[PDB]
Amino acid sequence: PIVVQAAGGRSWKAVDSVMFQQLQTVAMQHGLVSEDFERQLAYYATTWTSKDILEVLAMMPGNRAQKELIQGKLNEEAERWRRNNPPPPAGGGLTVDQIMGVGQTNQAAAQANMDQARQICLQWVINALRAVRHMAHRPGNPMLVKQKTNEPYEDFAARLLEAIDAEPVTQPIKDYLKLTLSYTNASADCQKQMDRTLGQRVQQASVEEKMQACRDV
Amino acid sequence: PIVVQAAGGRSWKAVDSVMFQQLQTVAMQHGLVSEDFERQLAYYATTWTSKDILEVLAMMPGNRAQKELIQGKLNEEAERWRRNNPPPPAGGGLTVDQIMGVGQTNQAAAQANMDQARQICLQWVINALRAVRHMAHRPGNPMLVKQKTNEPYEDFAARLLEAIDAEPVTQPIKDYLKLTLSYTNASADCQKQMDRTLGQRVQQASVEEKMQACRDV
Amino acid sequence: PIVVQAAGGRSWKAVDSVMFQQLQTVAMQHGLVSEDFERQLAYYATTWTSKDILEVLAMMPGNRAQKELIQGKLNEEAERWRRNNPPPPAGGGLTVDQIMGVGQTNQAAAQANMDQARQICLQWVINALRAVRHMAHRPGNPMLVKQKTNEPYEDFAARLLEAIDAEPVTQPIKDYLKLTLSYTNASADCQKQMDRTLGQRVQQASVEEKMQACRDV
Amino acid sequence: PIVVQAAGGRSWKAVDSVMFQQLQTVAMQHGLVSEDFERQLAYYATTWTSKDILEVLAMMPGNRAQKELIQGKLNEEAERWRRNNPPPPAGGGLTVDQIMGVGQTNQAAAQANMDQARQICLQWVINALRAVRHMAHRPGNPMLVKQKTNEPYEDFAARLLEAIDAEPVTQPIKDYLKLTLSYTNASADCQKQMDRTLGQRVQQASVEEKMQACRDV
Amino acid sequence: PIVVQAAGGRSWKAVDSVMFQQLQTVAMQHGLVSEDFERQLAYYATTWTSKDILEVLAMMPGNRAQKELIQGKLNEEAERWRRNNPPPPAGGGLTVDQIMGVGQTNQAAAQANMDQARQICLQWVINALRAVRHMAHRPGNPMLVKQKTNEPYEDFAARLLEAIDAEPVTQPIKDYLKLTLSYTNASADCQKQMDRTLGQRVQQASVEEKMQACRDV
Repeated sequence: PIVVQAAGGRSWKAVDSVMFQQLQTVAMQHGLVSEDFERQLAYYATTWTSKDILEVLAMMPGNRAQKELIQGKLNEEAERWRRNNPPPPAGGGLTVDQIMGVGQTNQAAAQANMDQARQICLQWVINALRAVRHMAHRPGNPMLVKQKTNEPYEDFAARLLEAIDAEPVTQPIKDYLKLTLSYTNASADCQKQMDRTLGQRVQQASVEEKMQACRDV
Repeated sequence: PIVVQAAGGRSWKAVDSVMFQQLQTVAMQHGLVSEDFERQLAYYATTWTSKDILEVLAMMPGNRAQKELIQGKLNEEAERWRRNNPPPPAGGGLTVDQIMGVGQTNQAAAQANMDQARQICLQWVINALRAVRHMAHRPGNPMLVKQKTNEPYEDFAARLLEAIDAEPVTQPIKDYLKLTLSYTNASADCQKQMDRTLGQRVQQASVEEKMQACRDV
Repeated sequence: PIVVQAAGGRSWKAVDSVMFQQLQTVAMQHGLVSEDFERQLAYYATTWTSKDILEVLAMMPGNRAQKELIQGKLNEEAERWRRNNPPPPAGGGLTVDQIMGVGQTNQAAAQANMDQARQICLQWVINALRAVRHMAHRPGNPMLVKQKTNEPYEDFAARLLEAIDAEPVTQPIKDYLKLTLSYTNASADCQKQMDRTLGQRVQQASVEEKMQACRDV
Repeated sequence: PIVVQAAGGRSWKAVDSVMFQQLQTVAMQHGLVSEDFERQLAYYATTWTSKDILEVLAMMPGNRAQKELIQGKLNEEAERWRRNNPPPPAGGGLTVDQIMGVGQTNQAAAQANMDQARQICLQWVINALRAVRHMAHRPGNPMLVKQKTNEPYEDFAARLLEAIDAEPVTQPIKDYLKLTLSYTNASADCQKQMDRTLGQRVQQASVEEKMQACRDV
Repeated sequence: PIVVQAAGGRSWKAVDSVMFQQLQTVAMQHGLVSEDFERQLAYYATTWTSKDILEVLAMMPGNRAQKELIQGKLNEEAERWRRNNPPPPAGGGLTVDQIMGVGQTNQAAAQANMDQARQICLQWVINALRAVRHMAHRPGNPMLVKQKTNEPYEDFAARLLEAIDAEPVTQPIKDYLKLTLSYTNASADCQKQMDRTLGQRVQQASVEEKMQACRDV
C-alpha cells in the first residue's frame, strides 16, 4: 500500500496480512476472475501501488489455468495501450513497464509521479478479470443455462442472472433476456407452477414475481 | 466508516478488512438477507456513511438473485420516500440521491450534514433485507413447514420458529402459531411421544416442554 | 466493551470485530449453549457492559430454537432475582431493567455505577446457557449414551464424559458414573478387549486405562 | 500475556483474540494434543503468565476426553514435582499452587517473582501434551501402521513417520524403524514397485527414494 | 520479524498471529511445498530473521512427510554451501550455523550483521520447497497427466499447467509441451470438440482457444 506521510511523503508498507486473507478467501470460494474478487480488489486497490495490484493478483490462490489466461489478457491489453501511446516526444509519459511497475523500485511506486500508473494498472487488471470471466464461460452462454432437475428457481435464477450479466450487451437486451429466459429455460415443475400463477404475464413477469411463486408455495 | 477528529472534523476510512470478513462469513454461511446479516450490519452500521452501507451490501458475497431482489426493493422503498417528501421549498432537505449518497464525494458523506442520511439509508437497507427474506420464503409459509422424517424436534423447531418470526403478524398470532403448530406440523414419532409426555396440554405446551421431551429421552 | 480512560472515565467501544469472529466460530462449530461458548464469553466478558453481554448473545449465529429457550430461561432467572430483591427502600439498588441494561444509554452502561450490573448480567447468561444445554440434552441422559458401532472408545468417552459433566450431581456421583458407565455403555468390541486387558478392575478402572487399551492395540 | 512497562513494571492483558483463533483453529483441525498445538503454544507461550498457559488450554476446543487425560497427567506431573521439592526451609520456593498459579491474582502472575513459574508451568503442559498424544496412540503403534489400500505412499509415510516420532526411543531406533518399516508395512502395489525400483536397497533406502518412486511414476 | 528502531537499532518481535494464520491457511488448503506457500512466504520473508524463516516452516501444519523431505533437502543444500565457502581465512564469513541461525540468540539475528544470512536462509528454504514439490510429483510427470473422464478442460488444464511449470526445463520446451499436450492428453469429448472447433491448429492452438471451446459451448 501507499502511505501518505504528514509531509506528503509517500512510502510503501506491505499489504496487511488481513487484506490478503479477505481477498484469498473470496478467491478460494468464488473465482479469482469472479465479479466478487473484481469488486473486493477495486474497493481496496485505491491505495495500492501498481506493483502490488500485480503481485496481489499473482499471490491469490486460484487455478494456474485462470492465472494463465489473465496473464495473457493483461499483456494483450498492455500491448494495445502501447500501440495507442507511442513513446513521449516531450516528457516521461507512460511506458508499459512504468504502468506495470516493472523495473521501478518498490518505494518509487508510491511516489506521486506514478499516480496515473496505479489507476491504469488497476484498470487493465479489472478489465482483464472481466474478459477472463466472460471467456471462462463460468456464467456460460446465457440462453443455454436451464433449470436443474429438482433445483430451487432461485438457484437457476442465480446462474441465469450471472450469465445475463456476463454477456457484454446493452441493458435493454439484458432486461429482455432476464424476463423471457426466466420462463423458457425454467424446469417444467416451476414452469407449470409459474404458468398458472402468473397467467399470461409469464413473458412480461419480473424476477420477483417468478421467485415469489416457484420457490414459495 | 466515519472518523470523528478531535476538533469534530469528520473523515472517511475504508471499512476495516476485519469487518468485511465478519459480514462476509455471515453472508456465506447464513443468507445475505438472513436476520443474522441484518443484525451484524445494524450493530456495525452506526458509524458507516450512507455510501458504505450501500457498498458493503454490494460487495458481500451472496446470490446475484437476492442482490437483484434487494436492489429492486431498495429502489422501491426510495421511490415511496420521494413521493412522501416532495423537494424542499426552503432548505436542502433530503433527495433520493443524498440518502443513497449517489453524486456526493466520499469525504462529504462523513460530513455531519448527512447525519440524517446515514440513518435513513440504513433504515431502507434493513427494511429491504427484511422484505426480501420474507419474499424469499427462505423461512417458508409458517404452517406449511413440517418435521423432517428422522429429524430432531429442535431442527423442526428451528425452521418452525424462523417461519413464525418471518410472518409479519402481531405477536399474539405468533404465540398461537408457535404453541399450536409445534405439535400439528410435528412428525408422528415426536408427535406420539409428546402426546403421551405432555398429555392434553399439547396445544397449550410451550416450546421448552416439547423440546425437553422429544429431543431428550 | 468498557474503556477505562486514564482519568478513570469509562467509555464504550464496539466489541472488536475479531472478538465476534472468535465467539461466532465457536458458536457455529460448537453450540451457542455449548460449554466452549460459555467459557469463551466468560473469559472475554469481564470488560463488557451489561447491554453487550446481552447483544453479543443475540447476534451470535445459532438456532432460533436455542436463542428461544435462552431468552425464556434468562427472563425466568431475572424474575427470581426480582422477587428476591424487592425495590430499594433507600438507594437505587438493582432493578431487572438496570441489570439487563434496558432503558439505559450505552455510555451510561460503562459508568462504574453499573459495576454490579455487568457481573449479575453475565451471571444470569452463564447460568442460562448451562440450564439450556442441560435441557437440550445435547449431552443427553448420562447412562443412556452407549458406544456407537465401529466407533473409537475415545469418541464414546467424549459423549459419555460430556453427559456425566452436564448432569447437575455431586462430583462423587460423577466419578462413579464415569468409572462404571465407561464399561457398561461400551460396545462389545471395546468391552471384550477391556474385559481381558483390565481384568477384574473394569469397574474400578480410570478413563486413562480404558482409553490406552481399546483405542490402542 | 505479560506486558513489560517501560519502567519494568509487569501488567497482564487478555490473550489477544487473534492468538486464540490461531490456537483454536489448530485445535479443531489437528489434535489439542497434536504436536502442531504443542509447537504453536510453545512459540506463543514465552510471554504468558502461568494462569494463561492453563486457561488457554482449558478454553481451546477439543474433546472433553483429551481435556480429561491432560488434566490427570498435568496433576500427576505436578505431584512428582512436589515430592521432589519439599517445601522451602528458607525462602518462598515454588509450591504446586504457585507453579499452577492457583490462589494468586492475575496481575500478580505477571510480577517477575513468578518468572520461574511460567517456565515450569509451560514445561508440564508441553510434557503433558506429549504424554497424552503418545497414550492416545493417535500415531498408534509404529510397526502396526500399514499402507491403506489404494493410498498414496506419502500418506502411509505421514502416519508411519508420526508413529515413529511419537515412540519415546533413541533416534537410531527411529532411523531403523523409518527405513525398515517404510517397506514392510507398505502395500503390495507400492511394495512391488519399490522392490523393482530400489532393487536390493529396499531396507537401506531413505524416505526420499521410496517417496520419489511409489508416489511418482 | 526484524524491527528497525528509529535509531537504526534492530529488535525482534514474534511473527504476528495474523501472518501465521495466512501462511497456515495456505498450508492446509495448498501444499506446504505448494508454489502458493512458496510465494506467500517470499512476500512476507523480507523482514524475517533467519531463525523465523526456519521456525515458521516447522510450525506450519503440513504432513510430517513433506516436513521430512524439506528438512533433508534443506540440510543437503546447506552442505553444498559449506563445501563451497571453506571457513573464512580473514573475517567472520558465513558458517552453516550462522545462515541457519542455530547457536545465535534471537535478538542477535535481527542485528544487521546477519543481513546476508536472512537472504541466504530464505534462498535455501525457497529452493528446498521448489525441489520437494518437484520430487513429490504433486504436479506429476507432465506428459503423464491426462483429462479425467467427465472433467472440465479447465481442470485438466490446471493439472497440465502445474506439471508443465514444475518440470525444470527451458521455457520453449514448456511452450511446446503446453500447446501439444493440451490436445494429446485431453479426453476424447474435449478432444473431438476441439478437433472440429480449432480445425488443424489443434497442435498450434494456445491454451485460450482450447479453454474457450471445450469448457464453453
